[PDB]
Amino acid sequence: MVQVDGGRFATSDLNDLYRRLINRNNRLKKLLAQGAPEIIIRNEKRMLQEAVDALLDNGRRGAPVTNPGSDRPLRSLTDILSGKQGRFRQNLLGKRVDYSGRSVI
Amino acid sequence: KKEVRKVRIALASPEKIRSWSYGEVEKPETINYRTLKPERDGLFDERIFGPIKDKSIVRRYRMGHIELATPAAHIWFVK
Amino acid sequence: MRTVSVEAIVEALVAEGALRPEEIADFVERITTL
Amino acid sequence: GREPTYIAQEPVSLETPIGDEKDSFYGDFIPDEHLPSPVDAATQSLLSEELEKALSKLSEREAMVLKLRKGLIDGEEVGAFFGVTRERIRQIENKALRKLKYHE
Amino acid sequence: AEPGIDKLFGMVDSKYRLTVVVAKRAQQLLRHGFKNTVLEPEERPKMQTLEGLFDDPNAVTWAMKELLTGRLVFGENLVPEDRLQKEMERLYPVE
Amino acid sequence: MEIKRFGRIREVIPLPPLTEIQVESYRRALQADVPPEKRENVGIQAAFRETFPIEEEDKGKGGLVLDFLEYRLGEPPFPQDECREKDLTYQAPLYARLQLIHKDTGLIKEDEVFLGHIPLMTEDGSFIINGADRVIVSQIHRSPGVYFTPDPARPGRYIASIIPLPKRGPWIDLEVEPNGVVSMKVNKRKFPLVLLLRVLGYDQETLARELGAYGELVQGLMDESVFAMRPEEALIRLFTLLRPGDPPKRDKAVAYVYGLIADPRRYDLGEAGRYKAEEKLGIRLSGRTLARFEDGEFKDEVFLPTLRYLFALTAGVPGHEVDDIDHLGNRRIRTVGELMTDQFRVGLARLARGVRERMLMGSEDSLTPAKLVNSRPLEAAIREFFSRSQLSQFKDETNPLSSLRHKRRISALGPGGLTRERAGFDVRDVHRTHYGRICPVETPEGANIGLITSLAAYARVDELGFIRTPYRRVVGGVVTDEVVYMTATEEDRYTIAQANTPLEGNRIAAERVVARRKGEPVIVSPEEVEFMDVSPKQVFSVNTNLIPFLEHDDANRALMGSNMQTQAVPLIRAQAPVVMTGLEERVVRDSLAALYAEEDGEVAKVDGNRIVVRYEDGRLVEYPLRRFYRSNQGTALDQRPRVVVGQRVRKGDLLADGPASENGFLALGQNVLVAIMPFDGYNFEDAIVISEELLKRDFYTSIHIERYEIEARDTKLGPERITRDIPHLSEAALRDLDEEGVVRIGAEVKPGDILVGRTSFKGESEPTPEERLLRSIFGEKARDVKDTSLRVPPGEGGIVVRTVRLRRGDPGVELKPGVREVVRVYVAQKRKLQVGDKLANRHGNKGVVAKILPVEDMPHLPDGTPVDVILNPLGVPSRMNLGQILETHLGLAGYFLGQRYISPIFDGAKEPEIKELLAQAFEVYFGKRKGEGFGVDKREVEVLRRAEKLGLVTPGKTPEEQLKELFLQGKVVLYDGRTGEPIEGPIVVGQMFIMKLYHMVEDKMHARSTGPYSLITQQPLGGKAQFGGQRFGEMEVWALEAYGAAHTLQEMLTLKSDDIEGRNAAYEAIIKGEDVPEPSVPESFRVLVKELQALALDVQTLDEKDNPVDIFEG
Repeated sequence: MVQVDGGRFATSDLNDLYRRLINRNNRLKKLLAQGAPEIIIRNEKRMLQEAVDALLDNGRRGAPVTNPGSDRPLRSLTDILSGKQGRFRQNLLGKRVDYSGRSVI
Repeated sequence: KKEVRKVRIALASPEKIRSWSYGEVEKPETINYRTLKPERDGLFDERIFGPIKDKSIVRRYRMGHIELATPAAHIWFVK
Repeated sequence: MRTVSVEAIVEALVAEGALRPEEIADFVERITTL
Repeated sequence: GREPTYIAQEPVSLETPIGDEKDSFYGDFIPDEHLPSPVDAATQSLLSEELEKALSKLSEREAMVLKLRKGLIDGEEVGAFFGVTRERIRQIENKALRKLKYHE
Repeated sequence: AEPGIDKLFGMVDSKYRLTVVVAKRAQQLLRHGFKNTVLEPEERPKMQTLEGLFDDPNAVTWAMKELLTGRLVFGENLVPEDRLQKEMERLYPVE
Repeated sequence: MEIKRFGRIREVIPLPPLTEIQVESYRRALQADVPPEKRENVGIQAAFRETFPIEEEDKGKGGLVLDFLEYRLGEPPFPQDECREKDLTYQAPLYARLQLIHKDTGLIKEDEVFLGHIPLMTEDGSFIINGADRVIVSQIHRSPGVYFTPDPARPGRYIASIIPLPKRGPWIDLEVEPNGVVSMKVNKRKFPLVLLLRVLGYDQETLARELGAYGELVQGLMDESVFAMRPEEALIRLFTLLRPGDPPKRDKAVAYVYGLIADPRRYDLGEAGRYKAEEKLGIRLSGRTLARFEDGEFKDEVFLPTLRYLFALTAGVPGHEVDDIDHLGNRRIRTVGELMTDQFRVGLARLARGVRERMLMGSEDSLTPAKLVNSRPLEAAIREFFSRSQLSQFKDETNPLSSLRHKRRISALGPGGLTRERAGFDVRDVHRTHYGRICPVETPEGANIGLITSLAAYARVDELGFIRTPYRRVVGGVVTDEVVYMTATEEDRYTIAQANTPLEGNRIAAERVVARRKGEPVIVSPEEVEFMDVSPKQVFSVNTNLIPFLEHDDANRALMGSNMQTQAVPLIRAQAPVVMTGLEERVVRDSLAALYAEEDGEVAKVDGNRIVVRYEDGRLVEYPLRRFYRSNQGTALDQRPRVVVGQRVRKGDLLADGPASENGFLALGQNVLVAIMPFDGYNFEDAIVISEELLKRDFYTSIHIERYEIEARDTKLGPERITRDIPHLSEAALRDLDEEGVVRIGAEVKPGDILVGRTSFKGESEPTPEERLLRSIFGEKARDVKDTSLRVPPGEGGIVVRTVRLRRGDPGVELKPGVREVVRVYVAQKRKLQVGDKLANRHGNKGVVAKILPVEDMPHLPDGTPVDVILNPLGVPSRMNLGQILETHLGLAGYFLGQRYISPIFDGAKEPEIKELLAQAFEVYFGKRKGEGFGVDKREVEVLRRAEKLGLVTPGKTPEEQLKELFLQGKVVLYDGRTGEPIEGPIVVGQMFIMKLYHMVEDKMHARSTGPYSLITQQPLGGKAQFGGQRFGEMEVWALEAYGAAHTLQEMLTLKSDDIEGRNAAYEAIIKGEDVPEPSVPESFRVLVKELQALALDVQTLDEKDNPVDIFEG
């Protein structure tokens, strides 16, 4: 998480997926202490599995979005280990290189 | 000092998952706008992960853990 | 926390040869606000 | 039809295909400003302790009116006053800082 | 090409083994000073703008001179690795 | 310079104004200059009438009748340069006349509602959009008609196709399946077509007798006579086939649309879609679809002849009608006006979708304006098109020819999704119909072959999107001075003869004539000849038509000549070709590069800034010059006055040259004295060798201007300020900044100097709790401010030539939110030719300058004249382009005759003509040297010795007669300049037209040691005074793997940019004098563990024996 044009930030989507789960898990805790009407506790547990499935792997159940403007799947722990660059492929695929140059020949 | 000839992937017991971690992420608190500094026990804690201050390497290598109240499935093994 | 400045990142993007200063400009312009 | 004259904005994610809807992610073009981030801890450590020094060496009814107005929650001076005229608070406020700034 | 490469390829069972020998010799020929050498009496590599390669321009080239004479020994498990490093530093100064 | 032109083919009619495809189309699309009273409506006014009867009738309360009267534009907001300084669009406001009726008394008409701005076209044919000039390409697609395809899957019969577009129409297919059911495929449905004919009123007793008499196959029609005994009951019967659960009683519902109103229409009543089925089948078509509104029961104008012509084809010969897809009478070109109107109507029905919902929430009568009209749907729909469509793109204005070629492109990759990058094979090939209509040369190399191709010189687009080439009629055997532009299909009806056909005024001469019927090459007699070409120029594009001896050039290296003239950079000492084609004064006319007198008159004033002339009619006009304007890709486009005060002029005469114009002629390069011979490995493969005399004479110098820009944005931290007192700057670093912080005009700026000084407050915020008190304690505004100026990047700049301040109190500028001011600085460079730059002739001879010899040591003639350029003859035989060889010979004669030549493209210079001009030349190259007192050189005779041994001179003659024999063959005795010894054989030299391409070596060279590194990926990037790295790709990894470069490869992947600990140790140890250690552990390996570890995967690392190994360094 970074601080961009003085007052603007940039966020890895994992961080909002991790916050979502801290949300759901903490509300589940407080809903057990403050009385457990079942169908309520069950909604919250459903929400908890849904937010674990979220930060682990999106697009397997319909994707969770950031706001009503960038309706584009948040990048999950599964996205980072596959796909266009990922972790496995990008090392094989080739990186930029410090001591290098071009010119015409 | 010793060489790395083999790598193995296994399933990690939650007792393991607690071992690799240094402390639990408590609150859904990233950082506040007033002070660009880690909030109370949040995703970017320094006690848990390491100092953002000078290197930045111990911080990209120390993990935290979340303590679920009800278990949830690793969707990989479901879908 | 951690700091950054967009003006130098944009010039780097323009040098990197991704698209023309037109597309990068539209990008920084959507970056600015809505 | 106009957009006129006279701490709130919404985050853009880190990974977004820039350019001709290509393979780049937006974190890829961010270089950095510095690693250590000095004058933070060593400054506030001086900053805070040398505050309370002069802050207590004049009257607490003087120095704390602004210590906590400009520093604790909000701001104001239409109600800065714990019960005096809006004119004497401006009086004692300014006069407080002045003997606080330089002592004759 | 490079002086007497054909002779160096013949010295080794493996093309690539020459490389490692050259490299590892170059490393010590820099690390434990430069006086590690076996050939430094008379005519050993030279340069221009003066004649000045008798101290320290190109260590890898040196190693290829040195290996071009029977003065050096190369092989799989010659001496225990650890007393190798202890005896090199211990015998030669410059640190 | 006298000009002699070669060959006489009386090219009866001139070139069409080459920009008309853009100008005249966008004129048709916007009937702006003519009153709304005027009858014709196509384009903008038709886009209204299509949507504009707006009928919400009765779903609870109705009476919405809002309908069209007038529209007008009138006034653009700002001038054009204005629109370019300030990043503005060059628009006009579109606001139309409106009246909305009620179910009750009255009708509240409001006059104007400026529902959106609409951009305008300049007189040269380009758009200004975001402050940048911009060009709308054309498009090609299948023209909307009735087509008949041979059955792809089933070998032996055919399938029909009725194709409407805009895609708002339904595609339909008429595959006559096996067993005889006349099937019919709509939207993947299929069923006997008879179900539809009976919805049209066709009873089955007339269907067989009067349509299907000649074919017995009509018995495949009447099979289901059980369903086709009932007329309107078959409409409900057909309604069954769509199944969302419709109400079967709604009668005209679905057949309203593929009846009249919105689905298969073509632009207008007349010839918009009617020509495309009237010619292929039936006789007429009607209103623009298969409609009845006045009676309720439906008439078809189409289905009967469509199936009737699927009979006439499946059996016998009416003609043998079949339809070819790629024929240019059955594919259609979409100009700029249509494209905008297409998008304008989609933007007009996004408004109609809104006026409907504002009819429900409306109050009773208070509606007239913006309660129905907002610009949002139209304004955004036009803005999307010009600014981010696939067919809008920066004006390729490297030189005049570059932009003219660009406005006259034709693309196949339409933004609607016409053709995509995957398919190529038959799509890209040249078809017979491209003859006279599309250049077989202009297409670019690589991926976009055949897809993007420019239209022919004489070709033009008629009232519908068809390309139409001219031909001239011949009456029996008598050729006329009367020309007919013909459709591609209409072309095929006739015998067309070839333009190189002998004449006697009006008669054919040879009984044995070359002529084309439809596509085939046919040899014919004078009587059969029905038409003839106008000129050989009508076959190729404008660029391909500037190559002088194209006739002698392979088609393959001919497109390389054509495409490179685009890349010609304007040279300060610019020059017209020594041997032209003829179009080089017509190109600088039609592109508005230059400035020509409007009438006859006299010149009154000539600055370098402006020209002033006094015409006959009494006018005294002031023409201001474009002084040093930057182009879109860096080249310098200025005008230069070429007349004097008191000089009379004629109408059309030239007053000022454009950027690449020499005295009215297209000047893309320069005429150098070239010797074509090898040299000491310096002109290897396609390299070039240069005489330093060029740089002295400053011929290959070209000005270039870059543009640097900064904003003084407004920030949380406090406002940024364009000022001179930057904190941590030496006084020497500020010597050239004015008191405001802007670099002064006329100062040489080197990479790293300051252009405009900017200072911003220290980041991380305004810390209210404590600092807010300090602000009152300590002299307020005594905060801290850092340096965030603008500096010449790596690469370079030049000398500052112009600045632009757009300051607050904004006097006509649209500064972005939070933008306080903006400041620009223009820097310029006289860029001489340098080793590495790229050069090429018109014939397609790529080449980089590889060596700049001093004049002393390079080949020269007997008189001490050296040659200027040394081309390797090994570039000629593979690349079949002998045209450059003729340009050299003819250029050799023109150099001692002091004259230039025009060899028309295929009516060119023949060898005898060239020879006798060379014979004329040599009596000057050498006739004079006899008189000055000098005979033949002992070296000249040593070469004539070997010459006759090589068979180039006939022995026994005198040296003079031999040298003339040897001259006529283009070759001369040449002496190596560094030994003075003769070249041992003769060598051809002469004048060749060579030019300097956009690929110089300033954009090109980069060198990176160390520098910035990205954040999520740690590989590096360029910035303050550092370049980026080069990408070491996967194939480059296979390379090092194919050697033993294990350490070299790991460096590429570890210490170069990716592994932080590794590279830091790597550079610190280089400053030490140490060797670089590899890891440690690698960054990729530790990250892939913990990043896998983020998912609950236990990944361990193991020893040789299975044992735990901690890879995180304690």
